[PDB]
Amino acid sequence: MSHNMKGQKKRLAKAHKQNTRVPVWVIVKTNRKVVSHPRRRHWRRRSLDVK
Amino acid sequence: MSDLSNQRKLASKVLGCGLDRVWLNPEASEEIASAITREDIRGLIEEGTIKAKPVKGVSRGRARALAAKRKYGHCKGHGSRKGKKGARTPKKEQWIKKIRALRRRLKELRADGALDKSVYCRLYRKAKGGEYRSVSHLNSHLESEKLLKKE
Amino acid sequence: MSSINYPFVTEKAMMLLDENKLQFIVDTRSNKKQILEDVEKMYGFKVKSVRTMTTMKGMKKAVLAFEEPEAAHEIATRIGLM
Amino acid sequence: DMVKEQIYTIPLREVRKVPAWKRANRAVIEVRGFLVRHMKTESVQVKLDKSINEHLWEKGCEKPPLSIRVRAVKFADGEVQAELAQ
Amino acid sequence: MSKGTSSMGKRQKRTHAKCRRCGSVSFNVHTKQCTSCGFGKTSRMRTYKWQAKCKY
RNA sequence: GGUUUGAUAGAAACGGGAUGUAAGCACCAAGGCAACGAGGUGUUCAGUCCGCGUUUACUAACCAUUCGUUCCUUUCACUU
RNA sequence: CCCUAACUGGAGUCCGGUGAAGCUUACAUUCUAGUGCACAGUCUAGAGACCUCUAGGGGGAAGUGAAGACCCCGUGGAGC
RNA sequence: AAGUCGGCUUCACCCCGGGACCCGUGAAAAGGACAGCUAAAUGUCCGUACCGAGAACUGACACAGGUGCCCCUAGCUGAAAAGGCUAAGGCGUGUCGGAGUAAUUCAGUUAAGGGAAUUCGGCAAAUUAGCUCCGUAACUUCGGGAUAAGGAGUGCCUGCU
RNA sequence: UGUUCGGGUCGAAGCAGGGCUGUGAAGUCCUGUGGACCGUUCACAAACGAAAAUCCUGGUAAUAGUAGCAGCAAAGCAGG
RNA sequence: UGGAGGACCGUAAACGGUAUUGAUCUGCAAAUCAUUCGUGUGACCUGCGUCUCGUAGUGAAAUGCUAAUCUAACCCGGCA
RNA sequence: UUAUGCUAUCAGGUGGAUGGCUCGGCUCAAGAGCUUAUGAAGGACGUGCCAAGCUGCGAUAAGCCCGGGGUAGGUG
Repeated sequence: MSHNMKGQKKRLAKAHKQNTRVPVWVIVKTNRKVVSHPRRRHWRRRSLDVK
Repeated sequence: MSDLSNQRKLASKVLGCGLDRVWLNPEASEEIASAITREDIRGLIEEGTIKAKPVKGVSRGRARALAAKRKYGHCKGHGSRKGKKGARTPKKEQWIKKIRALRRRLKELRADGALDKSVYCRLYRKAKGGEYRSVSHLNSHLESEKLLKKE
Repeated sequence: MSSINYPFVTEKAMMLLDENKLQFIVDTRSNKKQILEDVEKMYGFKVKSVRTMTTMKGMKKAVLAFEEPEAAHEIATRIGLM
Repeated sequence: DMVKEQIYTIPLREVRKVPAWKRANRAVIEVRGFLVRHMKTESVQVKLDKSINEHLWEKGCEKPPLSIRVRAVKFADGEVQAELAQ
Repeated sequence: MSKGTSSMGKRQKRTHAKCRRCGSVSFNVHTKQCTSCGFGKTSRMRTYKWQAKCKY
């Protein structure tokens, strides 16, 4: 239970909601040409350089 | 049944017991699996489908028997002693009880009038100096040398 | 600048209607005083208390407890929740 | 229905060759194979009773009995029911 | 205690925080300076000619 | 090696062995007012056990497959 | 240690699943002698050698790991 | 469903007081008390899930390391928080099977007679071991050496001082 | 690149294999595949020719279905 | 009686790291594990905070340590 | 039906060379050349109906208003 401030928690929330797959409708729109994403990650890896 | 693990965890939470204390009826498996909420788990608990198994303690009767024998003074010999004499009976505690007994005896004697102040001072210092083993020894010395103002 | 974004309609948020509380997604810049005054201006109901938390979506949620009975139901009906 | 209702004494001396902590579940397998061969059925159709499993695990995982006496019943469907016997 | 993986388990803190000015995690929490952009040291942005090669 | 024209393995019993006299019961037990009582004696060379033998088909050695034909073919010594 | 034996659990061995890395110019079933940069499975002359697979300890491949840390040299450095 | 009582003990927690040491003489400031009682209003902002580790951190890993620790830990044995056996609580969570499962190897148990002959070397292993009692040398800076050395006892039951 | 003369969806470049010529560097042609570009005369240029650098980048073998998935710590079994 | 000491024994509390020159040595680990050991009321151990650094710091001093780098760290530049 | 193999070709897999194409790069020439407290550049966070990145934008948030060109589609 490390204690974050408002901005630190906001940046963690941004990282969390960035950690999402590309939408299937986006894949359909791009015709399976944008399927990947540079901000995908896992929580148990090299940590965020955000906090 | 699918996983009853969620139901078992919720039931352990509702009963305040450990996870393995929770007993789920192996016949009412679909009845348990239908239970999703705390209220459903409480209903199963009240109707007996879910219950907390009895705690299996540690019985103490065969230690009570040994404690009774040790109170009587048995099962406590040299072959049973393993800590040092001093770890089993602290010397300050021994001295404290001895000196307090002697002091209370002298106080009661001076209160009831068997002991005047002049000899009381010397007897108190003798006791503080360890001349007397116990209240019985003190009384024996008093009766031997006639220190009590008998009447 | 309105602090109230919109009523928050999830299962737990709908559970507030039966205790006369109403949950809102609000501006994270604003505070409890601004949220209370803005809600009172918006719906004409006297607010008894405001509870606020920040989420991991970067949002701020406020549960408002009203003073008038049925005020939460009436605001939900006015919005279109009920 | 029931085809045969025979009592057996299953020897478990070959169970002792296994490493000691494996002896209980080696003896379970020995019991199942004995029943499979003597009742002339399949391994998955041999059902061992709770009494048999209790007795096999009574003294821990390392000290199963050197033999066990069981009562095995074979049915028309091929299923075998084995229980502990006095 | 080994200077390698054993001593590397004591790494539960930081010497540099996120910089307000540049966003880089380079703000020294002791010297109160950003080693990337120079915030907390100068009103200008920290730049040196040796950050590139001599253009010839 | 044996495979029902069978003692190959196992069960049962017995022989031959290992250990040391089982549990329960009765009497005694230093003593204790009694409740109890470590332990001794008899029951009892007992109780328990045998990865050895013998006797004994009581259950299991059953049911089968495969090669000894280049395979398809009628380049056939065959048959619908 | 004389001088080793038996046994216990984990590996190994055999089976199912999963599944890397390091040596490698080529060929390669070798052995003896000689020759050759004087330390050869490959050259020369002999002697052996039917192939494949499994296990096993490491004789050899001057085995692998590594531009020798010993010595010298460099009008190469560093510290003192 | 009972839900009523007594007794013992009590750490490692709370209060209070005494003594000894100096050789570090062992922080500061906010705040509070000493004059406040009544009634209304106000009390904003941030954190709050979960792991806290033989799988939620760190060491590239679901890593046998390391990472604050607790002013956290129940019964018996016992000096004890040692070791053993058990509660509560947490787990069976991180490849299986297997016919002697050969040789060999990692880690253990035991070993006739001899007892260091092994080896650079008693390396490794083995011996001793708790507590009580008796007894304890040379030498010494008089403090010690000292648990020196060397001997005896120890379980259970009955009744007691 | 300038310049001369051309080829190509009735199938260019490239690719796999082959025929012929040339001492050769190489050129040309045939078959298949491929689907839009390619040559040629005289000259002129160059980021112009690879088998090697414990070369670099990428891909991929042998090793090999091998080692490992064994001290943690007694690790599972029966029934449903 | 009293309770001093850089006193004694001792915990897989904590700290350290003797010997096995054991396991491991493409490891669980870019130095760890098991057993055996030293300190364990003090020159004690330790959290968090804070300060001292490159010809400089720190060092009960080994040229030890200063982010797996130390007889002058690391990054970039002089540098092709 | 001689296995395990060896050599050559062929078919297929893997792979991404070659060829062709290219909204990119590089160099040279000619222009043009400051901006911010009237809060710049840069960064953080937010902002899309389904939207995670980039880009734009700033709670009026892939956008709002006015004038001109353009005119039938638009919603990076």
